[PDB]
Amino acid sequence: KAPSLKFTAPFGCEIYTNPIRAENCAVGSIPLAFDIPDALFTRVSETPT
Amino acid sequence: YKTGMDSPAIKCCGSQECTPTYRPDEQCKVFTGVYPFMWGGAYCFCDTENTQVSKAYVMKSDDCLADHAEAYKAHTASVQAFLNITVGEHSIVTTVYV
Amino acid sequence: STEELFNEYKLTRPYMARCIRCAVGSCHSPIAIEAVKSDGHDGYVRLQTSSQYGLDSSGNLKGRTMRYDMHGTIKEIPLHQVSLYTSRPCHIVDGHGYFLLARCPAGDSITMEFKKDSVRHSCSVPYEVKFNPVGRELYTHPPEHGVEQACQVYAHDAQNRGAYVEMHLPGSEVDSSLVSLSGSSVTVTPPDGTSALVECECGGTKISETINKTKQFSQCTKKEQCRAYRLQNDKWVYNSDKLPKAAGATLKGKLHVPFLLADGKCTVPLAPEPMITFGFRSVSLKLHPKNPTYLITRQLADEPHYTHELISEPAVRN
Amino acid sequence: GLDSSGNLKGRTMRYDMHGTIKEIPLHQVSLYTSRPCHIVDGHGYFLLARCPAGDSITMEFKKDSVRHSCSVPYEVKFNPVGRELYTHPPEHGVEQACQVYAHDAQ
Amino acid sequence: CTVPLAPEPMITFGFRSVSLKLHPKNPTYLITRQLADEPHYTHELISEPAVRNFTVTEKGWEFVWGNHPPKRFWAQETAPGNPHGLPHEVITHYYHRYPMSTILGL
Amino acid sequence: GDSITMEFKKDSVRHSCSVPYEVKFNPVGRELYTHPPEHGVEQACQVYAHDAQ
Amino acid sequence: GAFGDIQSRTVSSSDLYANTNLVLQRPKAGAIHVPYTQAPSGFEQWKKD
Amino acid sequence: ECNIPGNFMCSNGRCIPGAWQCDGLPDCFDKSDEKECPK
Amino acid sequence: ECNIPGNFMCSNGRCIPGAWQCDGLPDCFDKSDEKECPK
Ligand SMILES: *[C@@H]1O[C@H](CO)[C@@H](O)[C@H](O)[C@H]1NC(C)=O
Ligand SMILES: *[C@@H]1O[C@H](CO)[C@@H](O)[C@H](O)[C@H]1NC(C)=O
Ligand SMILES: *[C@@H]1O[C@H](CO)[C@@H](O)[C@H](O)[C@H]1NC(C)=O
Ligand SMILES: [Ca+2]
Ligand SMILES: [Ca+2]
Repeated sequence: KAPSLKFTAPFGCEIYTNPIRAENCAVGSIPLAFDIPDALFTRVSETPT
Repeated sequence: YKTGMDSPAIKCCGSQECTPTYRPDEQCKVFTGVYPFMWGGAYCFCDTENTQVSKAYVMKSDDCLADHAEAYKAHTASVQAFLNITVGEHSIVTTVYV
Repeated sequence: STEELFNEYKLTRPYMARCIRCAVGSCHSPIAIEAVKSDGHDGYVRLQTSSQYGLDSSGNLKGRTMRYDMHGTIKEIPLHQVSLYTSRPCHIVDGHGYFLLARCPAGDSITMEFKKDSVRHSCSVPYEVKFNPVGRELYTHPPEHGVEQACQVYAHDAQNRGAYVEMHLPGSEVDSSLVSLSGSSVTVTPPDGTSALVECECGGTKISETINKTKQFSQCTKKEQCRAYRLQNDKWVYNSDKLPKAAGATLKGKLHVPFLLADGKCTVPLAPEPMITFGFRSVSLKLHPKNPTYLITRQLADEPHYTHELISEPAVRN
Repeated sequence: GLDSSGNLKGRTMRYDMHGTIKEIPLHQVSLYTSRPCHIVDGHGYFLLARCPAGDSITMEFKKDSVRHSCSVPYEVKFNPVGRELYTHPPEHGVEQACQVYAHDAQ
Repeated sequence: CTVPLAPEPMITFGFRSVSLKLHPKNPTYLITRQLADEPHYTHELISEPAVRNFTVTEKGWEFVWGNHPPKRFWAQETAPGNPHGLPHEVITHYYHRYPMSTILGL
Repeated sequence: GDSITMEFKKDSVRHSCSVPYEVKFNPVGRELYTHPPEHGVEQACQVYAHDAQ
Repeated sequence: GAFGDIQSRTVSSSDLYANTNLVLQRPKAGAIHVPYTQAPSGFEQWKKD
Repeated sequence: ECNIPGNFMCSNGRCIPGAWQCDGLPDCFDKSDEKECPK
Repeated sequence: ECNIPGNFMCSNGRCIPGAWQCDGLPDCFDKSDEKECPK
């Protein structure tokens, strides 16, 4: 049967069964976008100088 | 060698405290959450707040007295020779150093 | 004759321990083997069991029987009934107290068994058994004929001067069979001959230390709500890792053990004489081993060019 | 597992002795491959036992006469549980998932 | 099932390298991998004591030994580094830091 | 096996004796089997007759 | 696991040096026993090699 | 645990064949497999 | 010689356990281990 994919998968990818899935695969990057309303911003006059 | 293992210190419905022990390679650790069983039934009633202390140490094997290796350091060696020397029909057995 | 044969046996008493497999699953049987030594070159095994034998229940010298702790009581059966094997049946040689000397063959594990008054009981423990043949020739069994060479083997003599082990008082031995609900309350027998140590986790009375009295315990709906221990406090036990220790005190001493490893003489095979063929700056050797035999050669010069090989099949080397 | 009348008796085993059918205690029946096996349980046609590794299975029992035996060729080689190749289970270890034959008659 | 636990090896540290002292009680599978795009997966069933050396980069290296829970070790600048060291010296010290080039720039 | 052990029960402790002798029987045919198969073809061989003749 | 894991200054010396890497383990629930971890006897390994 | 499933746990924690639960034999050695047996 | 030491030599030269010397059993098979036994 040879060593399993779990042991041979690159990028330190860990393989788990039942809901077949890969975890902790350290490759690449992910862009993020944050639509935040202006209501949550705080004016400098309320913060210490 | 033989691994000397002490009898488990099982405290039922309570907690033990570990103490220093002066034995070669002596290890001791406290374990909680144990419900030991014996041939006569469950040893401890309580399911929690139970303490089982395990202690072990390393001791020489009883066979070591006869079967053992001895590590030596050697230096500055001297040679002793046994020469049969006959000088003019005088046969002798000579034990003499070199 | 002499304390070595009188034995500390009168002070000790055999005990029980857990076996990995007792046939159908694990159990707390006295047959349990604590440790096995295999240093002797002649192939004899020195097993240390949890039980003791060689002396009967009264302390009389009787090597024909063996003593085992059958749960709440102690029973004895003839030693000849006890059998053991690793790959093939072993031959029991001698025994004294906890220790057993037998001729076992090579194998991967040791199984010991004996016939009770019911279904036979057995116990297997994992231990690598591999005895080094005496000499430079690797044999399985000693030959009919050979030369005498020095070796180290386990003496069967009960004489003991060097080695000794620590034994101490056993801890409290729980026994749930002591307790029942007579009509509706906890009732515990001491029993007749043993002190009953009883303590309850629930309220009311949580300490008994009842020496000899049949007591009823209220506020205990079920017998499962109480626990009861058999205390002997009469004899010592080997410092086993499967019996819990007594917390109050550990009365201990040094007691010597039989079957000491000692120097001796062994019968070893003699490597068949090879045929020697002569030539120019060369010697031809016709090897014809009866078994795997180590060939070693060297020069007498400053450069020995030491060469060695274990050769089991006929071959001619120059 | 059941006697000639259909009563529950696991102590005995039932075998067809030519023109008649006889029964003997189960504890008398022994089997081995390289070393003697330990019978665990049984029910009807099937038998569950602890056998060691070996190249063939030999089963035998004592009749009222010369003992009878039968050997059949079958490769027996059990895969140790885990990434460590052991012969017998250790005294101590960690608990890992495995697949085993249940002895339950269910 | 109850399974044996692979004995804990001795771990020796060094420059971009980890020294592992294996001492198995029985034939135990050793498996290792890198956390990079090129795992260079290497495995071996080892039954006799032996010391093997593996190269570890800052990208990461994973270690699995028998049934012991997997452990991971990463590497970082060990020695000789890049001190001030005027003059010379630092030229060869820089050789070890950020290899695959270095000599190219010189 | 590597040796032959023979034993019998006396009126006392059982007696046994082992002698060293290489036992290794050549399987009949060009196929190396441990035990004879349930089914197969008939080939010539040389075997020890049990007949007292 | 190496030759000389158990050392004794003299045969009769009671004090001795021991380095076996002894590690105690968690016992089984419902079972009384002393679990342990130790390196194989280095004496035996040396005797083999 | 034991040989899952079927191993009826005794009072002393030993595991027995489930076919020996309430069979008229003392397999646990403390009678716990033969106590409380339904009719 | 035999398993040195302990092997009490019988009259026929057989070696027996030293614990079976003067134990009330005929282990040599010629009674020589049980003859001349001190009280
Ligand atoms: C030399 O020594 C041998 C034995 O050591 C002895 O037999 C012999 O007589 C001696 N020869 C002379 C000339 O002394
Ligand atoms: C040495 O070995 C060669 C072949 O390996 C063989 O032909 C030769 O006969 C051998 N030498 C002698 C003196 O037999
Ligand atoms: C790596 O292996 C070599 C020989 O194979 C050895 O000399 C060296 O000590 C090992 N590395 C370390 C850090 O021990
Ligand atoms: Ca039953
Ligand atoms: Ca006698």
